[PDB]
Amino acid sequence: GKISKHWTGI
Amino acid sequence: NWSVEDIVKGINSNNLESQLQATQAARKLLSREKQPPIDNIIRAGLIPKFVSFLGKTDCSPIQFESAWALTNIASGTSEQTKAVVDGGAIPAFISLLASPHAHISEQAVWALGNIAGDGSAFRDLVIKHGAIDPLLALLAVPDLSTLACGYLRNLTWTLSNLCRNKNPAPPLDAVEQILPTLVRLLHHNDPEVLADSCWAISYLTDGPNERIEMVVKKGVVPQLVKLLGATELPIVTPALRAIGNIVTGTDEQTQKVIDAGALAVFPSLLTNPKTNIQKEATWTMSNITAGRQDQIQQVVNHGLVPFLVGVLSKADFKTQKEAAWAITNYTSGGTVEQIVYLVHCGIIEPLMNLLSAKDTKIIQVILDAISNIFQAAEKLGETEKLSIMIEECGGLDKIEALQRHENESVYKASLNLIEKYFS
Repeated sequence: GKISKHWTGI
Repeated sequence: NWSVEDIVKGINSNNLESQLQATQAARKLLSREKQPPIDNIIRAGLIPKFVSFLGKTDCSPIQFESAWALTNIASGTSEQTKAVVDGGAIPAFISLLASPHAHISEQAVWALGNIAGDGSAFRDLVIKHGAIDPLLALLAVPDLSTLACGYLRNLTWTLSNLCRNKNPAPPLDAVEQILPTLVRLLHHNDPEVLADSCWAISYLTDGPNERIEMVVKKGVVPQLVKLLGATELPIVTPALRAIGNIVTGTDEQTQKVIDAGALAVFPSLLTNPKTNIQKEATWTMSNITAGRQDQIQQVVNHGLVPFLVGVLSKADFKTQKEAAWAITNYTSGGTVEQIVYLVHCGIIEPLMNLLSAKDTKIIQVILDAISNIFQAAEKLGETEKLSIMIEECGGLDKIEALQRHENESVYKASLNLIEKYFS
């Protein structure tokens, strides 16, 4: 249905 | 990890760089696992600012950060997704699709996927804003294999959401424009792409015969049947669903499934350890036995009757319920010979044992199979011979006690069975 993203970071 | 208050400050500064640092900080907050403060970011009035940053072509980093930030907000409840859309995010995201920056284009894909995924209204609004041409252009290469894996999965998943809900179903011309690409994806080697591709097809086939037809005309049944026997549950599940939906259509459509060799896969499907697979395999079988006598004969030739007998004997109650339907359909449209064969396979005992079920619905389906079976015996004058088998197993009782029942149809058929073949 729905999906969020989460990582990276500078 | 900044506070929402500090993020507001950075975004409100008229400093592009300060805004960039505050947006990234917002993205990281909305990335937490422990309940992201989505509602606070929304109440703070940040969405319009984020949508605004999507148009800053000269600062791709803030396009990325804000796209990402918006994507996670759009991944929330309908109220939250609605907030993004209300902020004008749709046309802004479609414009990003053609970004020279893959990571930015990818976020736009992802964002639209969540927006469209909220329901048919948002799905159609995304289509009305013209998201389809740009999306399809991204997969416009000779061989899908040259695309970055993660990127291909995102597009597939987003296209899948454009195929999804049923009130109303996706626009017909939108489905036609999408099908060719969707079919290429259905033939791709990535296990995840294959899964979402199958979900998309399973959605397109959940509807009127006309809908099933446009998918069947693309020659996808053979690939579906192949995927039907994959080793990964994530692929099998949606493939079986798509197959299941197709056999609800015309007998001509069901025949395409049988010709593709689907039946040879059912011995393992009907005994699959996964309760859900078993239940949908039996459901699929009930819509196949509801076909013509020559299709019921195909069920027989592949040796699937003993398997139906088995499921009806031991399985989750919901699987057994579909089994009853399958037997009732089989008994209803089959020849006398096919029905006799059913009895020789041992359908009576397990069918009797289910008359004790506490579910009025399955009792009506079964008494119906019994009527059907006797009607066949009548043409063989062997009525009396069956009327004993049903006593043997101890069914003469259940149909007896079913006289003194409560739901009309039941004791109507119950009694009708007593006075006519028994007492």
